[PDB]
Amino acid sequence: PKHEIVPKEEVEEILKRYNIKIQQLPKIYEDDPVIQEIGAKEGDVVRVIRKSPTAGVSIAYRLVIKRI
Repeated sequence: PKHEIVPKEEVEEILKRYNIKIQQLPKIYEDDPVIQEIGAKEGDVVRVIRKSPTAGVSIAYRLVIKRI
């Protein structure tokens, strides 16, 4: 699996620890108090791939963007 994100220094484990997925939503606003704690803002993209045979395979990618 893999995970590819820019601000992975921290956004990698957050968007990937939840479940290396994002499916729920491969998009996030830079107004999040979470990304602010890391300093990610803006238009950053995050990739998260998981494979599991067991589960399946899944590939997702988040993308923090300001909003507006």
